[PDB]
Amino acid sequence: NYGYQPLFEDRRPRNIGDTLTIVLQENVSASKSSSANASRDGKTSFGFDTVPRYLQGL
Amino acid sequence: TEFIRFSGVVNPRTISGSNSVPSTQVADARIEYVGNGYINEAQNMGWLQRFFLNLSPM
Ligand SMILES: CCCCCCCCCCCCCCCC(=O)O[C@H](CCCCCCCCCCC)CC(=O)N[C@H]1[C@@H](OP(=O)(O)O)O[C@H](CO[C@@H]2O[C@H](CO)[C@@H](OP(=O)(O)O)[C@H](OC(=O)C[C@@H](CCCCCCCCCCC)OC(=O)CCCCCCCCCCCCC)[C@H]2NC(=O)C[C@@H](CCCCCCCCCCC)OC(=O)CCCCCCCCCCC)[C@@H](O)[C@@H]1OC(=O)C[C@H](O)CCCCCCCCCCC
Repeated sequence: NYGYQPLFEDRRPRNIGDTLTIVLQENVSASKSSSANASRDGKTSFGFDTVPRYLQGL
Repeated sequence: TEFIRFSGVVNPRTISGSNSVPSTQVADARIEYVGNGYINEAQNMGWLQRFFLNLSPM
């Protein structure tokens, strides 16, 4: 090979045949949450158990 | 018998000191570690079990 080569550079790959080292160190994490609620409660009462003579009509 | 074979492309600049280079720095890493004899034969699935694994539902 007659190609020029720098002395002080970091010897990065530059041509087709050059080799490079890859450190994967891949780490991905995704999360998703959702919630919903709805509560309705009702309860009504009414009773005499004793009615006046004048109110017995109703 | 055990055969350990290695193949790859090494950049003649990652070789450090005593003519040693980590396998992680070798491109086209082909590493084989195979064995022979009944010891190796005992680690083969077997024809019927292999067929069931590849074809049997579930
Ligand atoms: C937002 C506001 C808007 C305004 C709303 C207006 C009011 C909106 C309307 C509210 C009133 C509900 C109407 C109920 C009667 C009705 O029409 O709808 C019924 C179906 C229900 C539909 C209602 C959906 C509304 C939908 C909701 C709408 C809401 C908006 C059909 C029906 O009719 N079913 C019917 C049937 O059943 P059956 O199907 O099986 O056959 O027959 C059986 C057997 O009949 C009984 O027999 C008895 C003997 O056996 C006999 O006694 P006896 O003496 O003879 O012995 C006895 O006679 C008697 O009461 C004898 C005598 C009693 C006098 C005692 C003193 C009480 C004073 C009491 C004074 C009241 C004080 C407020 O009378 C009356 O003078 C009644 C008083 C009149 C007051 C007038 C108000 C002046 C304003 C005074 C104002 C005061 C100012 C401070 C006989 N009673 C009857 O006939 C029935 C009827 C005879 C009508 C002739 C009298 C002149 C009416 C003249 C005009 C009336 C017109 C309305 O009386 C009533 O209650 C009428 C009540 C009217 C109140 C309105 C208030 C307006 C405010 C004004 C506001 C604007 C009944 O049981 C059954 O009725 C019952 O069960 C009813 C039960 O009792 C009583 C439960 C009440 C609980 C509250 C409701 C709770 C319900 C809540 C859930 C929905």
